[PDB]
Amino acid sequence: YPVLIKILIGLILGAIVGLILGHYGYAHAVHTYVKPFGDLFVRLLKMLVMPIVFASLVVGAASISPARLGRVGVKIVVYYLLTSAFAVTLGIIMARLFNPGAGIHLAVGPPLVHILLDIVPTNPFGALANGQVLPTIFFAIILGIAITYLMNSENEKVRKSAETLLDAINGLAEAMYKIVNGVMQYAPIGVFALIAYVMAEQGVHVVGELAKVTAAVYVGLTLQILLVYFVLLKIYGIDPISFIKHAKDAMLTAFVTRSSSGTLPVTMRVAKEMGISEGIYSFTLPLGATINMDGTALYQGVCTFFIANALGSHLTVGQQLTIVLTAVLASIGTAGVPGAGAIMLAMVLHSVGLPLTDPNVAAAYAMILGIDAILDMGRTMVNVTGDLTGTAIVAKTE
Amino acid sequence: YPVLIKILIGLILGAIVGLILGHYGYAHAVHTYVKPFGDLFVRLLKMLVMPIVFASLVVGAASISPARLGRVGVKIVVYYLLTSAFAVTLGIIMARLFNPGAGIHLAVGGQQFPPLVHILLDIVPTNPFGALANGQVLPTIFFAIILGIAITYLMNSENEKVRKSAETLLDAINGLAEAMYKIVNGVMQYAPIGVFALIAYVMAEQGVHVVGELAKVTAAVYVGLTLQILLVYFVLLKIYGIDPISFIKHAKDAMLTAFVTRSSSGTLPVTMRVAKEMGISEGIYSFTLPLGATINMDGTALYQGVCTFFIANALGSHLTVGQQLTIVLTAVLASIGTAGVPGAGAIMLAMVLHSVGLPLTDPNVAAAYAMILGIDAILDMGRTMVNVTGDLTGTAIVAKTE
Amino acid sequence: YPVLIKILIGLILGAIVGLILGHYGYAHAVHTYVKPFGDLFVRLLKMLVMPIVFASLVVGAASISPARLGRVGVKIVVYYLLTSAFAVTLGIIMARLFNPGAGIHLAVGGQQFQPPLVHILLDIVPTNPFGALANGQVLPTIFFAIILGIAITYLMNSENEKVRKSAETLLDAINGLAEAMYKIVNGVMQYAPIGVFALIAYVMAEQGVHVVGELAKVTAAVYVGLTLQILLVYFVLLKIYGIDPISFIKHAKDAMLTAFVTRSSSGTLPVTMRVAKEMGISEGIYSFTLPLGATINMDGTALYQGVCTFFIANALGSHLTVGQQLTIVLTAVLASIGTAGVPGAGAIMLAMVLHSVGLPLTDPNVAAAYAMILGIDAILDMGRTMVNVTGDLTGTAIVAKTE
Ligand SMILES: N[C@@H](CC(=O)O)C(=O)O
Ligand SMILES: N[C@@H](CC(=O)O)C(=O)O
Ligand SMILES: N[C@@H](CC(=O)O)C(=O)O
Repeated sequence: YPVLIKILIGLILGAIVGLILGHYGYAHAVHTYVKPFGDLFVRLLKMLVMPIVFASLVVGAASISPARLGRVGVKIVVYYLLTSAFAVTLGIIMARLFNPGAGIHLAVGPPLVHILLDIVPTNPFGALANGQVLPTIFFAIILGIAITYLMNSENEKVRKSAETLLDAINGLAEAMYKIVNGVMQYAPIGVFALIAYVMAEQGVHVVGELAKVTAAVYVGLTLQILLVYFVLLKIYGIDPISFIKHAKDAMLTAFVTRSSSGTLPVTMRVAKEMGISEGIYSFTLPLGATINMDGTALYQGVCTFFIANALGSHLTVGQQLTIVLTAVLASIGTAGVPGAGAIMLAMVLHSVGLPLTDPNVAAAYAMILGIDAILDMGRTMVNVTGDLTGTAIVAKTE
Repeated sequence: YPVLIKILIGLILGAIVGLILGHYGYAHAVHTYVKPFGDLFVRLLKMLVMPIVFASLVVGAASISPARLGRVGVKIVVYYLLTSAFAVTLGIIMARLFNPGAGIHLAVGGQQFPPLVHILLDIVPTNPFGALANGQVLPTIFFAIILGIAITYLMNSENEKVRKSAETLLDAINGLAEAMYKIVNGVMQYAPIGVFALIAYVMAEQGVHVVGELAKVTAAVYVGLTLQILLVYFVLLKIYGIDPISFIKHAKDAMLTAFVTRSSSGTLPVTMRVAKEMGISEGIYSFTLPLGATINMDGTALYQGVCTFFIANALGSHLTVGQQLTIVLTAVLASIGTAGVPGAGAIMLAMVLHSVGLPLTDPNVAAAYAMILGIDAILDMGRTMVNVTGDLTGTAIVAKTE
Repeated sequence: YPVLIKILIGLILGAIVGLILGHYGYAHAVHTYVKPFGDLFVRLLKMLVMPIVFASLVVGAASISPARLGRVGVKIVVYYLLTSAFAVTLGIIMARLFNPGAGIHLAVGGQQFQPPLVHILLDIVPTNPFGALANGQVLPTIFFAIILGIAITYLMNSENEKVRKSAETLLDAINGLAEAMYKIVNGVMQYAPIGVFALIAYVMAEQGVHVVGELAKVTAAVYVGLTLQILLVYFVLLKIYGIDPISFIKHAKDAMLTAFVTRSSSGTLPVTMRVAKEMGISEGIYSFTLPLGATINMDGTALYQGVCTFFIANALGSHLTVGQQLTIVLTAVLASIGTAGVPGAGAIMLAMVLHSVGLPLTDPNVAAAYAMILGIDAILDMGRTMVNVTGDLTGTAIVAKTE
């Protein structure tokens, strides 16, 4: 086989092979035969997430405890908020440029505090065994700091055993990085199969008003990359073209998997092999995979308008900053799983005063939901790109 | 900030600030705003339990396998049974002294609804990873000992490759164990806020209900819990030559945590660090302390003795002029059966009631039992603190014998 | 105490003490008193499975990555398929020799109820290795343990020696745990005599006092087929490969007896792996082939199902197709692979081979005869499981000597 631009060869062919097959009613032919090969690829990547996230972040607390972590924390969080606040606003502009909703809608027919407290796991083993990335992040930092403190103990028996544990954890972290290299050998077949399904199932439904909303989303996602990331990398001195060259693997994976969390092992390997320290990326990237959802903010901003246009609400000629605010909250609230943005979109809809209980909102929401995997691909790719852009920026600041 | 007597400054202030706010109907205000801070403290301690308990016991199986473990096991178990058997008897006396139940258990209508061998067999885990991932302190204890013993045997093998790789594993386990202790030092900095907020809740909620006959039962419990410490612990430590006043000085942190948390199990990280930092060997404390967090419930045994009487007095049963040793026996059984979670003693009280012959099906027993349950957290605090103190006392005594 | 033939002293005594007690209506006396001591034994062995399987296979990827694992894999899989294909055919021959089903399956009324294949192959790759470990799940663990071990070997040859040190550290700790579990199975086998005694004591005093008449005919059919699987297949196949069959039994005694009395192929795994270790097989071979065999290679199940399909077909008077009973041969292989290392699943997986011959559990006379077999299932499971485990060791030994 040639280079690993065979992902592109599988992507273009898979889009064509898919899109054609689904038009001829063979949606279930692709699902029953091609999709399992795409699922295996996701299966392999999900596997690596839990070890790689924990193990790299424990070794991630090699760097200065007060600063770095403290500084990099505030830095990355401030970055994350501002990018998501910009992302929805850009989606609003796209939903005022394109006007997705002339026709009358088809046919008819969490305690917050108890979320913050849930960042602290009550069983680190239980958290590890149950996915649960955010609680793992917390424990891994707390452990990693403790180990560093133990290594400066006057007692050299504690210093030995603390260094021992840290190595064994590092060995495991380093092992998962060697595996993501290997799992990327299957990627072209996995990529091929994954867009093959989405095109041959939801792609043959991107017609009419649904094409208008998808056009509004994707051009907003393109303008997110160019107007925000490409600009923001340029101001920070980091070459935007060398950035995409290095981030190509994680972007394509994020686009195809639609799982920000599932793309994490290949995102962290990209950050490793672009010369960022485990001190920065072991913290920023998993956090970004749960908290920074830029393409979701844009997706929600342009979808709140879709429904409000499809019902004929004026969308408050003034107070659509309620969307902007709430879409940031929804972005953070959104999971790194490959569907949650459409589910979380419900929260920004009740913010604008149109609940899914009114059967005509539900009618238009069900119409958006039919092409969600199409919208998810580009949205997720931007979600991951936002994470890497933020990491690269903050890693240069430090 | 001053010293870590800011726990006391946070305890007194919290009990006052709570007590007042709850009297003025702001029980839900405290619950929505103050309680989460006390919950964070609990979250943080719960976090450390599983790793600290497993890892320290594996390293704790450094001591002599046949003895220590063997000898220490029998010693602590014999100790645990006797303290508990005393604790109930002391609670019976307190319930004959104070007479909690002159009035007829008023309203009626608000009712409530283990195979023993399939309990012993459950000490052996079928999946140690599963055990660790699922709480389950007891099966973990079992496995951690078996592993730690296997490691010691492995290090004395003629094959030095097996010796090197075993010694490696033991260190990494110790590294983790040691790391968790460093963390409990950190999480204790939050303790004052955590304490403040936790009594702020209980006082502002069930405290403003400790009135009348419920005050009489509370008095009887607490004076019993006081008399457990002085008559049993302070005496038993004194006879074993360990200084009782130097004992409390060291146990201050664990005792206060246990009281405020009400989780015997959740207080374990701070109890074990108190055992470490009073110079007991991991060989002893890594075994006796988590075991005592599940098997040794002294303050529960007392609570159950005095509450069996409250109910029997509220219904006017004679509480068998003679055979209330059935309580004494069954309360020990209930104590052992009780969990280190912060409610179970009230739940387990049901077992000693059916022993005396008054089930929760009779809706007048159920009426009295529901009244006790209304001030349970108030009773749970003192009860849990005494629960944990018994663990340390036992460890100190047994450690000194060995 | 004497030697570790105290297992036999406990087995013989337990079979007798049981068989007597269950005849005198004390089935529940044995269950409530003797069975917990047998259960403790099982409990203890189950405990070691997950750590020993994971850790030994990670260290097991010490051997050559492309070959060994690749070669041993194809070899053992090919071995497994051919032994299972022969096993059912042998059971067919036993079910034609003995004729289990002359009387009409009397009593009607005790009915039972009526996996997506691709969504099984994909499940071999775990989405959370910790979850996998914490949930039993031997097969996803096998996949991850290999991938991890191979990654470590690659990491130790890296030009960066910080990555080489930390990787060697991890490998050692894992080996430390692997080795620890082996020392433990040495100990848990001291309890085995009491465990064995109590376990057959139950089965004999409960299902043994029911092995009478037609059910004794079907039991006789099974056990003579299991014996001929040992003598005609294993004893022969070891002899062709040069490995001494009598020295093989001498060493495999501990794993065989355990497997027999436990009926859990998976639960016998620590004692099967320690037998393979102390007969001098490399962890590269046995740490891969034995846990795979305890999930894929069910030879005694294949035989059990072949002879049980015939039992129900004879009981209903179906001619069992004078020609196409290779449908059973094929499907019993698939049912063997499908069968779990749990101590009862072979009777449950027998339902699949019955629908392959066209006689479902919905028909109230099939469900009557199936429930009759089910009543003596543990008697059949003992010999079946022991042969299941024997097949794993035989293959491991043959494939190890090939490599
Ligand atoms: N697929 C997105 C979530 C979403 O669809 O909003 C992600 O994981 O980033
Ligand atoms: N919460 C107490 C048990 C009880 O309430 O009886 C403890 O764990 O010590
Ligand atoms: N108990 C058997 C399975 C079966 O009953 O077929 C085994 O694991 O080997």
